[PDB]
Amino acid sequence: VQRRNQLHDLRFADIDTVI
Amino acid sequence: VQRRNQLHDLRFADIDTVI
Amino acid sequence: WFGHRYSQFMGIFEDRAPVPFEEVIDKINAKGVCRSTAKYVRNNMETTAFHRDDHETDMELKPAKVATRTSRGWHTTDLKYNPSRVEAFHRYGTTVNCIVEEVDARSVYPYDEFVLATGDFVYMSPFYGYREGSHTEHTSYAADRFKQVDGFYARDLTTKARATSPTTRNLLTTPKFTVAWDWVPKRPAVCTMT
Amino acid sequence: WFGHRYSQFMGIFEDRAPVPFEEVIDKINAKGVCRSTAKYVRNNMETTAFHRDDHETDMELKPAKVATRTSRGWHTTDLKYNPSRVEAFHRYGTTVN
Repeated sequence: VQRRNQLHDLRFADIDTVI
Repeated sequence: VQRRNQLHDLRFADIDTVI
Repeated sequence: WFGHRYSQFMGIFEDRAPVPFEEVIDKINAKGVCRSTAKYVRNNMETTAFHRDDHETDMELKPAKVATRTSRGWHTTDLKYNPSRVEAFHRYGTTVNCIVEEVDARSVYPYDEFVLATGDFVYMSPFYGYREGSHTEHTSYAADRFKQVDGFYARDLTTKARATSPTTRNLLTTPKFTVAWDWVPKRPAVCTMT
Repeated sequence: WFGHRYSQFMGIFEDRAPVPFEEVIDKINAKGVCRSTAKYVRNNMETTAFHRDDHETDMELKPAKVATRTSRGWHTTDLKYNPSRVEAFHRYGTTVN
């Protein structure tokens, strides 16, 4: 559960782009 | 993990002092 | 919110910000200090937080309070900063606490990721690197989130003593923290038989 | 909060809202799209959030980024919306994914 939930931003978001 | 994370304030913060 | 004869927390926004690579090398490992400011990318925005809403200063890392069956830790601030009272007003106060924690890390086969004692996953192979074909190991992060330092000498935060033997230091900046560990070749380090 | 030469998150309120039944049937299952707005009951109040604080539109569901040993996922937005800079002000921005 921790593994799959902590992948949430890597799957559904973008952690690198700065607007 | 719960034990070590719930010690966080008792290690890195102060839970008693009132400014 | 500062009411009459009482104060109430309207909100407490709590975040964990990675320490940049240059701060880990130049400030923490070289001088045992942290910047009082946290500048990091959160929610696709560059955000900057100032401790006590003051100017940036270098603050000494001191050992954390001892806890049983707990690894070593260091931090800069032990008190939360709240804004001074102004009646009939909402005010904001920023606290920045630089925290360094030695943790145990565990990885299961095929060793494409590992976990920390805090329960945080790192989606990079423990054996990822730049040499001996370790660049083919799994990584989920961007290339600029990873750094490898050759001839790295670890300076202890408590005894202030520089390490005798150099290591190859892997540093990875996740959106919440930065994790550093010694790089070793995979084949001599792990096995599927005991 | 937009200070001078710097911006800081005063707060980030994160919530998960259920997709109404009619949206699951008529929009997601029939057309593979989601409304850009989230209307739901939270804390005994009907709350409505607009993506980017704009008018409601239909947004296509696209496959999520691949990860190892994870199941299939789809989402509409990959970027978090933050309010544009206005100096010496607190501003709010809404993201609906």
